[PDB]
Amino acid sequence: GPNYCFAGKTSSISDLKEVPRKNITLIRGLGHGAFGEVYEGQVSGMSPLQVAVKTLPEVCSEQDELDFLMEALIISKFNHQNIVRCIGVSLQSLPRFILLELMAGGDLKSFLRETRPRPSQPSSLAMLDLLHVARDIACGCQYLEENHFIHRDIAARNCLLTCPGPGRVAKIGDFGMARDIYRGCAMLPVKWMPPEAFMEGIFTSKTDTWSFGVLLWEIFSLGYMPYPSKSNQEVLEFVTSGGRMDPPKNCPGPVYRIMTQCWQHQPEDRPNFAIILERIEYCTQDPDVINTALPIEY
Ligand SMILES: CN1CCN(c2ccc(C(=O)Nc3n[nH]c4ccc(Cc5cc(F)cc(F)c5)cc34)c(NC3CCOCC3)c2)CC1
Repeated sequence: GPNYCFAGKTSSISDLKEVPRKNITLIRGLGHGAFGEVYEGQVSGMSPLQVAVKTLPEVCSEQDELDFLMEALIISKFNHQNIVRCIGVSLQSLPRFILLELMAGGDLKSFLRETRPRPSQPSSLAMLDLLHVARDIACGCQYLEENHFIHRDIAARNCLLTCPGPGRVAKIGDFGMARDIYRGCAMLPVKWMPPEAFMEGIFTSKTDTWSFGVLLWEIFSLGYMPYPSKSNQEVLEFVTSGGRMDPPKNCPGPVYRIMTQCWQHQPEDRPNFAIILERIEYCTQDPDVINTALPIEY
């Protein structure tokens, strides 16, 4: 049985909150992908608690088994409002379950794509909504940084929202990349990686800073793919040459500046998450920033 260490503390399968299987009802499928397989569920104490349920295939390898356990351990040890909570697990029944905080808004990438301003709904999103999401994720990233946990895959695809409408809170919802390393390839998130990451292969919280800058571009572009028209190798060469993305359409200069400082070639020239947060908050208070209209997609 493997042990997991976070914030100087060691835990194992024993420390996970096993919820009796009979207390868990699957309500509906939500979807599947690189994150695994997710359902809406209910937990009763006998008003039940609405949750998300990630499942482990019954037909699976033993590394698969150990992956699932590790994912459970990693999430259960995080304690932050901008990281999805783990309600508990159900590993003593088959198929195995991890019970997570339900995020009714789905993944951030799809939300931004779906909620683009249009002639029919020309004010579905405003700059302040984008800045609030950015702040939400920076806050989760600051927690990770101060706890010396390197995420390694900060991207819109790995972020979730509490709800579609006003008052949505964005949260880090996937830790698969971090789980894999705790245990180059075509699946590597190259377009989110700093130049030194392909090179001497050393990751720091400043490598997360780089990725956060790319996330920021994703947010302000309303969900576009980074480096449009470039392949992984092309991006890699472009980025290490000093090349950087243009601002997303209608991006205020102050917001773009946060991106460009996140993409400084030298790691020590890049802001930590406390500085990123300060800059986002300043942007949030500047009327010329927040009064800037997002583009209408025709
Ligand atoms: C109109 N939209 C239709 C889709 N709808 C939703 C709502 C919720 C989810 C979803 O799985 N939510 C999760 N809640 N908690 C999770 C924990 C964990 C996870 C896993 C996870 C984490 C992450 F960071 C990103 C993900 F995509 C999935 C999810 C939840 C959801 N999931 C989809 C995500 C895209 O792939 C298909 C399913 C969709 C939003 C409304």
